[PDB]
Amino acid sequence: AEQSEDQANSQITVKGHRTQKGVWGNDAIVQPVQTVADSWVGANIPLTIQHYGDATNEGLQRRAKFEADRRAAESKSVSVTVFHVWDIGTVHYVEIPPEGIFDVLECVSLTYTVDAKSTLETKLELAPPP
Amino acid sequence: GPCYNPDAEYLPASFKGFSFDADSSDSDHGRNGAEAEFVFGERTGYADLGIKIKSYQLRARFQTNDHIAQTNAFIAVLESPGPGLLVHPTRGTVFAACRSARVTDSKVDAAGVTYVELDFVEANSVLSGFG
Repeated sequence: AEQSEDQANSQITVKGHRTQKGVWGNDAIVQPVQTVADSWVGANIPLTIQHYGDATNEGLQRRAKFEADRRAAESKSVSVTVFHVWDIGTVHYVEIPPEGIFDVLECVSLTYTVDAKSTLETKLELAPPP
Repeated sequence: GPCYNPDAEYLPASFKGFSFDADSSDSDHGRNGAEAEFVFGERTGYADLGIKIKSYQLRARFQTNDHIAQTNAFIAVLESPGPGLLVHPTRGTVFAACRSARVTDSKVDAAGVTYVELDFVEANSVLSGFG
């Protein structure tokens, strides 16, 4: 398990421009902005990921939350190798007390390996319990 | 046999023209191939991939009031460039190339005799521009 801190971000500000029909000037150059926050990281690690289509309030916040789930899901990566060989999006309860995991996690990856000698093992990469 | 004449049945050893008397004669013939072990199966595979390169192993003795000079001449011949024609005592004439020659020689333990452990390899030319 590795929950680093170089790939997190407190405030994600999404800006852009409005691409609707008729909308021009301020309502298409000035207004569109949004500031979503992840009240788990810590100090002010700001950011600004700009938008590239029809910047609506919902569009802004949604791109924002998408990346705020990417960075989140990269800030606790749990690679486990299990024994014998259905989890591409499955959630499981995982218990690793020594590193303080008592939580429900989503498997992002799944790798079955084999080799007639010493193998048959499955490697899972999991998803953080924010 | 009862009347097996040894020195009329083994060929006198000699490498690259320089003759010597051998005390042993080995060889490492063979044939190399793959071995398939398909998973979860009561079956096996084999695929013959060619001929295994031969190697010969001999042990020379020098027991004469001039074994030092003979040993030094033999050393000078063995380190001459390129492969040469070898007369293996029990396999006849081959083209071999020296690979190692250990020369053991004690003084206050066994003075007078010198033993040499030789290791040759089957050596054929190719041509120059890959065939």
